Formats: sequence, C-alpha cells, structure tokens
Amino acid sequence: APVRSLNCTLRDSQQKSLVMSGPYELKALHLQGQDMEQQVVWSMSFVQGEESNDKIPVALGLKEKNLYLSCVLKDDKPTLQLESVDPKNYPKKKMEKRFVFNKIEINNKLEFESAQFPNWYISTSQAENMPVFLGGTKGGQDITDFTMQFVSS
Repeated sequence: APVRSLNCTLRDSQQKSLVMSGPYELKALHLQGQDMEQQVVWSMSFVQGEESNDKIPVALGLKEKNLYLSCVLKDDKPTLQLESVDPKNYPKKKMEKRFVFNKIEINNKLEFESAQFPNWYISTSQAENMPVFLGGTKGGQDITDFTMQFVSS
C-alpha cells in the first residue's frame, strides 16, 4: 500500500488511557475494565521525513475518522490539536509538517516529538482527566513517554 499504517492504542507511563473529550480534544485518565472501550484507537502512519534508527516520523489519526493530531501556534505558543482533513486525500506519504511527529524509543517507552517544534513533546498531566498537550520540558512534572499496544485492526 502507498502509505503503510498500523492500529494501536497508547498509554502514558502512569498507565493512563487517552479518550476524546470534545470534538477536537483529548484527555488522559486511569481507565480499567469495561471503560477500556472508551479509549481512542489510532492509525499510526509512517510518512516521509528525516528518518533514523531510533527516530521514525509518523502521523497520528483516529482509526476510521478523518481527524489527525496537529501542532500549531495558538496565542504565541506551540499547541496540540485534533484537526479535520479531507477524508479523500488522507492519509498520504507526504503529510504537512504540522501533522508529523518523530517517534522516539528510549528505555522501552515511546516519545513523540513534534517535527514542527523541535524538543516539544506530546505530554499528559500527572493529574486525572486533564487535556493531552504539547510540552517543551521533558523529564519534569509532566509525562512524555508512552507504551504502544497493537490492536487486531
């Protein structure tokens, strides 16, 4: 296939799951049992960009929905948002830079660095039910590492 993808779920290192808050927002919270089904299922796409043996560029969209994570400036600050795209033209090998994240593997966890804003990572709060965001400080009060779970597609 042109653009290759794989379906997965993601949890932060504190075992919190991701769920869609509103129409264009994501939140992270400790979910277990039946609630599990609420979590977001992603279609991770391997797109074009500067690739390394530990840094792979990817795009993240919801499975079956024309919604992708995007990094943009909002009120003079790098910001993470869910963005609507034409369902006919996506996904594609050459995604716009704002949709691109560098998937990084350190210990056994994953980190997603914004290709648009270097050293800015997708992060979650230690607190419960807070919005998922773009953070410029790694290894601090906020969480920036995740594990990935494959789904039967």
